[PDB]
Amino acid sequence: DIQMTQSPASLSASVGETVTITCRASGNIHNYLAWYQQKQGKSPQLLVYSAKTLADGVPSRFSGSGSGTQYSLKINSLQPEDFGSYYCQHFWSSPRTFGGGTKLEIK
Amino acid sequence: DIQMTQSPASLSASVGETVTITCRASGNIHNYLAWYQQKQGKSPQLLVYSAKTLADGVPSRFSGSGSGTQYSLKINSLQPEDFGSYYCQHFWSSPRTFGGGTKLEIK
Amino acid sequence: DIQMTQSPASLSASVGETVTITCRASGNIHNYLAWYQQKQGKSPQLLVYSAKTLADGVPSRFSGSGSGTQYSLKINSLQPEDFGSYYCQHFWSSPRTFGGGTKLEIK
Amino acid sequence: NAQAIANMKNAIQNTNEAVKQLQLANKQTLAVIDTIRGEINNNIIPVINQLSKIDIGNQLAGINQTLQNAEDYIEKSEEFLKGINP
Amino acid sequence: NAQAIANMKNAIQNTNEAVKQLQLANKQTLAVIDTIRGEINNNIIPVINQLSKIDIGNQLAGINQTLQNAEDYIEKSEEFLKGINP
Amino acid sequence: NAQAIANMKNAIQNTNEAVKQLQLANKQTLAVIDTIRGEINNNIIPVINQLSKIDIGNQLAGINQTLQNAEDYIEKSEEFLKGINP
Amino acid sequence: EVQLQQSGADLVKPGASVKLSCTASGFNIKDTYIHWVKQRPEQGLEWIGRIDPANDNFKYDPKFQGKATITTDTSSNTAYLQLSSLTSEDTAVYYCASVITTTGYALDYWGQGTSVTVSS
Amino acid sequence: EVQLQQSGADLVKPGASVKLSCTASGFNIKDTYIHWVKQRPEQGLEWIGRIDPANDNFKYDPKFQGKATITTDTSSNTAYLQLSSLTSEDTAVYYCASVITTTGYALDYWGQGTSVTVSS
Amino acid sequence: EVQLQQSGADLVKPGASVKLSCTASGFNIKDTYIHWVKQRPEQGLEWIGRIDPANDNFKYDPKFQGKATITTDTSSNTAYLQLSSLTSEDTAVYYCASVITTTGYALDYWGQGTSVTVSS
Ligand SMILES: *[C@@H]1O[C@H](CO)[C@@H](O)[C@H](O)[C@H]1NC(C)=O
Ligand SMILES: *[C@@H]1O[C@H](CO)[C@@H](O)[C@H](O)[C@H]1NC(C)=O
Ligand SMILES: *[C@@H]1O[C@H](CO)[C@@H](O)[C@H](O)[C@H]1NC(C)=O
Repeated sequence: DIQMTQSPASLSASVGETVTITCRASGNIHNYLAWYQQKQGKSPQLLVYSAKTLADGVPSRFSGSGSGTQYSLKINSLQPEDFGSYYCQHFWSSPRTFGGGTKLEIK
Repeated sequence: DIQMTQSPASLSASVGETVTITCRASGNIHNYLAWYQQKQGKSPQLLVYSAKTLADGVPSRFSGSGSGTQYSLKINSLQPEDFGSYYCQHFWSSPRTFGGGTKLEIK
Repeated sequence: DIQMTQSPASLSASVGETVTITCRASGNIHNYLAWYQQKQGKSPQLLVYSAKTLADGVPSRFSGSGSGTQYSLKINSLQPEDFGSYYCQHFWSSPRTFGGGTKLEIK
Repeated sequence: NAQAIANMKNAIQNTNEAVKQLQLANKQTLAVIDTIRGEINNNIIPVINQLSKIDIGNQLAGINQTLQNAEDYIEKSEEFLKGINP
Repeated sequence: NAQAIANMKNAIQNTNEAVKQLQLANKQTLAVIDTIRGEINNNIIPVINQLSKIDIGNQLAGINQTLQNAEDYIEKSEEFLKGINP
Repeated sequence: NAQAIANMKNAIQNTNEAVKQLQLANKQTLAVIDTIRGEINNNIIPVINQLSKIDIGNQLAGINQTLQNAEDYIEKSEEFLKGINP
Repeated sequence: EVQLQQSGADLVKPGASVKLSCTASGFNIKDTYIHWVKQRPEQGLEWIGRIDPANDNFKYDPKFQGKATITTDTSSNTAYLQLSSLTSEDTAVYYCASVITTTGYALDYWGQGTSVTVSS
Repeated sequence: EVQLQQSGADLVKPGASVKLSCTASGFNIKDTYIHWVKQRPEQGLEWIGRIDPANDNFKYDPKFQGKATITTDTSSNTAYLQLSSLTSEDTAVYYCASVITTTGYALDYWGQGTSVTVSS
Repeated sequence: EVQLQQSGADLVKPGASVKLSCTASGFNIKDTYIHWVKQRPEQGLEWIGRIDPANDNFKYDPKFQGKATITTDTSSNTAYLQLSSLTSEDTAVYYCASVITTTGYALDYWGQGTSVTVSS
């Protein structure tokens, strides 16, 4: 199968800082990678899809890129509302699993 | 090949009655079944196609359904004009043969 | 590979005459044949494509037809501007090579 | 309808990639057949000559029907395409 | 958008022709397999009976993965087509 | 043009089904190849060892050309699809 | 509008050859399939076969493979059915049918039919 | 508008069976894929599996293949997840998710989630 | 409008390397194929090869496979032909050509051509 590795377990940054989250694959995903965000509660929502795009309604603060088995998400000018958990998953073949996820805290 | 069996050889009904005509396949037709009607003379015309639809111009009195190798046509509230011969044929692969046909008489 | 043979090496005709240019293939091109024209200088331009059509802007004086491995171009009512070099090439598979070409002179 | 165009384009491209993968599988299959032929021709036959049933009919029949089904589906595909010109 | 329709139609037709060619390759492959079986069954086995390893595991594994990739691509094709109805 | 969209969708779906059928044919073909290998490896080789040509070049050449044609058709399919973006 | 105009009324002797035909109006033959059907006086319908005029690609029900063939002339929007070795069973009514709107599913338009009989 | 309304709040004993469900609004189930995801309280997300309502074509992550199944009722635009042999690990939050606009790329719409717990 | 602007006028010694180039205007290189053709002064046209800028997928006529290569820079809408080991035969005129409207059938747009000569 194809598994996802979310490298950063936890990030710590103040408001206005720039952070990055990296995600690697155990196999070739053919760019079918998507990123999600979740708050302390509620359901997750889609932020970036196709690993090079933005989901509708998402601020320009969020971007990303990648190829092969190496992908990443960038967050510029962090605002208080941007702090939460991030996940990566792929849509190639099956199972369409998730990475462990990264928690970004304010500090 | 795939042959069609038209089970009723002949039906007899009065006006206002409800009748049914059943047709079975010797093989899987993948729902490509169509029903035709013919008068004592003239050419036949298309009444139902895709075995779950109506042909344009056909009264709501005519309907049908089915799956696999088992299909049927229903005629509700028979009117004098509805009495004639019915046929079933399939459009899967080749030959696209016909069933024996059913004759519906007024009585 | 598939090679093109341009049979006429050179043609000689006066203005108002009708000439033809024939081109044969060493293999089946599936009608992906196109004809080009070049002046004494400058780049070549597309005159007929798909071996049965006209390129946009090309006078009705130019036409052609063919099938299999045998194709031809016809030029009716030659005008002074129609005298130059003609080429044939195919777009099937690879290499997409050219025929030797035919030179049509005024005389 | 612009999205429908985009979706059909992506669907066609994925169909073509699947075809490429089957072609590769067929080339690899021939390599296997030739490998078996090689061993038979190189060792089994020469040794027997120096010294001096296989029934797969049911499997071949199964394959023949599967290949026929592929033909039945392509023929239907072509019939639908003719309805585009109108 | 009329040109897009024309281009997709031509693209589909060429896809279908490629499929027909693979089917033919498969029929020819069976003829080869049967030819080899024929020689084994007709001469090799009878001679050995009168008188009285092949390791391709790595090649078969390669073929199995190639065929699986073909499945992964078709599945993706179907997902895109569902977006047409909207 | 709504009917053209519907017809292309149905045509693509039938193309994909034909591809699935060829994949199945290839899996069945491998089963046949392995069955033949099995009998050779299990009985023919051991017996010869206890006791102690196949020419298909023309058929393989025919298959190689058929597979190449499939490539020529897919390449043409891709060229047409590029004309959709404009 | 779209219609098929069928013609013929051939009265022939046993062993004779017969050519039946239909013409199209309202559509181009090249874009459709043409099917032929044989109706014996009191015995239902038998499909004969069909052609694709775009490339003269024909297919027949094996029963009639050695009995009749189907051809066409695209340039005039016409289609033909050629019957050979006519005998008593062949007396019948033949129909020209085509698929116009119900593409991929069903015969749509039908001609009025042509009657051919065989007698001494 | 488009949304998924998920329901359930099952408190069960070990060994019990649980059925969780979601309903669709704003779209037809037949035209989309339905996915289910399991979130243990503090351990990220595990994909369970999905179905295609058009033909009841299901696929599951091998980990849960013998643990849960996914079904549907197209006529009511609903979907169901059936869990069996519930134990302590299963306490969690389950989500109903679907692909609506981002076809072929990503889960788009999510339900609010349902919490199921197992206790003595 | 759509056009190809070709450049170069290289006068080199035998054994030298030469890079010829063209730029696009009116269209995106990523959506088209770029072909190169070699015209010796009086000997017709030889096709060299082509590339697909979307993925740098190249294909060459075997005759020039060890003689020249074709590359690209999508971000600037440009294309390049790199010739190596130039000798007397190479003196010629090279053309940049592309397929814009006549997709799948024929070279449509051509540059004016670039002349490269080899001398002592
Ligand atoms: C399977 O089809 C081939 C033709 O492709 C034929 O030669 C062979 O005899 C068929 N096998 C059987 C068991 O009929
Ligand atoms: C390859 O796949 C087939 C099933 O199609 C299976 O029977 C065979 O054992 C597999 N080969 C290997 C090496 O696992
Ligand atoms: C057929 O093609 C294969 C490569 O796929 C090659 O190894 C083999 O030698 C070719 N057969 C012949 C007769 O050239």
